[PDB]
Amino acid sequence: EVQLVESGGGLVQPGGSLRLSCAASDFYFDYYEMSWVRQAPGQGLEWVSTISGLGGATYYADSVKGRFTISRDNSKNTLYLQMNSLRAEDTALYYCATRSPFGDYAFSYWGQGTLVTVS
Amino acid sequence: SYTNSFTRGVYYPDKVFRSSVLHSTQDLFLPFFSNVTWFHAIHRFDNPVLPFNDGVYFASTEKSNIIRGWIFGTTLDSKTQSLLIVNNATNVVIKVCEFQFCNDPFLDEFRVYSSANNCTFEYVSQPFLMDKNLREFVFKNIDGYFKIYSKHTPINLERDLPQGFSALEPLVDLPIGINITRFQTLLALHRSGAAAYYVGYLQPRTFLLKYNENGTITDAVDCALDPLSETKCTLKSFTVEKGIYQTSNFRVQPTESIVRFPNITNLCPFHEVFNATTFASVYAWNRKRISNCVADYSVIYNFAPFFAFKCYGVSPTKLNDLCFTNVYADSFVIRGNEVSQIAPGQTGNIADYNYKLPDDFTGCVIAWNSNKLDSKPSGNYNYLYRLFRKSKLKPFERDISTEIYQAGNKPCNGVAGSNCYSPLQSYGFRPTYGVGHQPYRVVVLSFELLHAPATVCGPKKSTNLVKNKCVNFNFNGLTGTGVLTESNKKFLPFQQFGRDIADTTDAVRDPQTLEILDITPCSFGGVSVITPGTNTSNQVAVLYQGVNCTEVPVAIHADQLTPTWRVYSTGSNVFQTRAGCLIGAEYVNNSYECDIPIGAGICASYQTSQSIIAYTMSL
Repeated sequence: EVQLVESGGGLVQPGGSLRLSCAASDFYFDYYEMSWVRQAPGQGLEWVSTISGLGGATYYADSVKGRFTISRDNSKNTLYLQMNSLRAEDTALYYCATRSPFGDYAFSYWGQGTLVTVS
Repeated sequence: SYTNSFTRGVYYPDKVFRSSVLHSTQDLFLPFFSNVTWFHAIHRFDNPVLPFNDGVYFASTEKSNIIRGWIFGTTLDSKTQSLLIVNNATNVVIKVCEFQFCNDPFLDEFRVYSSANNCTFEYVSQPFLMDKNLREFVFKNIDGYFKIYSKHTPINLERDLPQGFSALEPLVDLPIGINITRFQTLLALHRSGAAAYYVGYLQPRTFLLKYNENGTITDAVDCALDPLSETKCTLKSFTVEKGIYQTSNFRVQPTESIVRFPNITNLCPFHEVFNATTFASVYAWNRKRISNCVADYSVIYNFAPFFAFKCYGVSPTKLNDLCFTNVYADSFVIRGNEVSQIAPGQTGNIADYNYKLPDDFTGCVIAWNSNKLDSKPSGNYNYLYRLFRKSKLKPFERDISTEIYQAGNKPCNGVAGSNCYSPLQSYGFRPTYGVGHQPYRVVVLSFELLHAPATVCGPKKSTNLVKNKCVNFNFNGLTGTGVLTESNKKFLPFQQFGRDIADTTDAVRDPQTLEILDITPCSFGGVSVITPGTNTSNQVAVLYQGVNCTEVPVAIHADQLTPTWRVYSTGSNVFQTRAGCLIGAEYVNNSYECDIPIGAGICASYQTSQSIIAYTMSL
C-alpha cells in the first residue's frame, strides 16, 4: 500500500550534474534499506547504489563508486541521488526501490523510473 | 587387454551401521561394464608401472600365494612414506615406512627395496588379508587415511570375471597421510610361472548403495551407466515403471569443488563487546557496526554457560557457513523477570517502551546473568530504563528524550503530579535478592545482508580456482554444479525482475579480484529416458528436446561419455519430431493404441523381438 514516486529527468549533456528524487507517503519503516537500479537498452537491470536503513552505511557500484552520491534524509523521509560527471554510458531508466535487509535479495517495492538521456 | 567389469568392485562408503537404507554417496568407485587391464606372468613382467590416480581394484583367482603384495608410492625415491602390504606366514605384518623400492617388484629375502628411512604409523595387524576362489581388494586413500578392502569369495568354473553382486567388507583402515601416484604388484617365484593381474581405475562418481537389516549390501547401482541405471538413481529406488521420466544431470559428474568464500585473514574483536567493563542502560543503548571482518562464532560459547540462547531465523549449530555483510551489536542490562520476555514478537513493557526486534530478524540475542557484577547493597540506580512514554514505538527507534513525562491531562513540567512520573525508572540491584530480580546482560547481534560484495563470512578456508571443467561451486551460498566461463558481460545483472519463481543462477560475482564468472550447465540437452519397466526387460530409449537430430551429439557432449551410452546417441535410427529428436526406436507408419506418451502426439509401446517402437496418437 506504499509507493515510491520520483522526479527529475530529461536530456542532459556529458560531464554535467543531475538530481534524482525518491519520495514516499505511507512508507515509515526505518530499517528498510533503499537502493537504485538502472535499466539500459540491450541488457536488463543493474544495481547502482544502496543506503542501509539500520545506520548510515552507503555503498556504490563498481563504475559509479567515486562519481555519484546519495543522501537519505529521514526528516522528510526522502532519498536524493546527485549524479555528477555524467559519462556516455549513462542514458538509462533509473528506478528507486526499497527492501528489507533481513530476508532474500529481491526488492520489496519498485518505482516509476526516470529516463536519463546523455547527449 | 581390455575386458568388461560387470557389477563388481563396490565397497562401503562410511563406517556406520545403517540398515534398510538407500544411501547415495559421492566417492571414488569403479563404473560398471568398464574396460580394465588384464595381464599375465612370464618367466619379468607384462606391463609398466600403472598410474595410481584415485584408487585401485585388484582381482585374482590363483592360489599357492603367487600375488601377495602391493606397492604404493609417488616416486619411490627421495619422497614421502610408501605403503608396503607384504603378506607372509610367520611374520605377516604391514610395514608402512619410507623404503627404496627398485624397478623390479619381485617378492620371491626382501629384495623389493634397497634402504630404509624415517618411518611413521605402522600397523601390527596379525589377521592377514589373504583368504576355485576369486580374491578382490580395493585400495583407496582420502584425507590422509588409507582404506583397504577384501572380498575373497569362492568363484565358479573357469572364466574371466564371475557374475553376480559383491560388496567388499571394510578392512582395518589406517591413517598415514601421504599421496600415491604409482602402483605395482609383488609376485612370488619358486625357482629363481604365470599369474593374473587384474587392474582397474576408480573415478570420483556417485553411487547408490542399498543396505539390509541383516548387515550386508544386497545390490547397488553405478548411476553412471546406461539411461536405465542412470535414471534408476534419480528416483532413489531399484525398480522403474512404464513411462518417460527426466534425468538429474548425473551424466557429467562434478569432479572438483570450489568454495573461495573469504578474501582476508584479520580476525574480528567482536568479543570486546561481550567482556566490556561498563555496559549501557536500556534507556540509552549504543549500537556498534562492524564490516569487512572474519566472523568466528565458535569462540562465542567459550565463556561461561549462558541462558536462553535461542537464535531465530538461522540454525544455532550451523553458523560458520552462511555469510553476511554487516555485524551490529547493541548490549544492555535488564532484570531477571524479563529474561525470556525479550523475543521477536513477544510483547510486554520492554517490547513497548524499550528495544524491540522486528518481524524478520536474522540476528540472535545472547544473555547472561550478571548478579555478581552489577549489585550494590545501597542500590544500583545507574542502570535505568524507559517505562513511561506517550505511545508505542517501532524497532530501531532509540530515543534519548530527557524530558518530563507529560502524557497526563495537566502540564506538570517539574512538579510530577498526577499522571506525571520519570520516564527512566531507576530500579536498583543488590546482592541479597532473588533470582527473579538478578541483572542479566544481553547483547543483540544483527547480521545485515545486502546486495553488496561479501565483507565478513565464516572462518572456513579457501579453495583453488578451477576453470573450463564441470565443478561444484559454493562461492556465496549459491551451491550449484556447472562450468565457470569468462563472458563479455560488463555488469552482473540482478536476477530479481520477475521475482525469479523458477530461475537458476546464470552467473556469480567472484569474491576474489574482479572477474565475470558466468555459470553454464555442463550437459543437459533436454535428456528424457523412456523406461518400460525393469520387470519386462533392460532396454530403454532416449529423447532430446530442442535439437535437429544432428546437434544432439555435439550438445550432450557425446565425446565425454561412457562407451555404452555412445551407441544410444548416434545418427542411426533417429527420427525428427515436433518437440526434438527421438533416438532408439523404429517409427512405424501405422498406429494401434497410445501407450507411452513420448510427447507432441507421439506414443511408444514395447512389443515384438521385444523392442521400443515409435508411432502417433491415432483417434
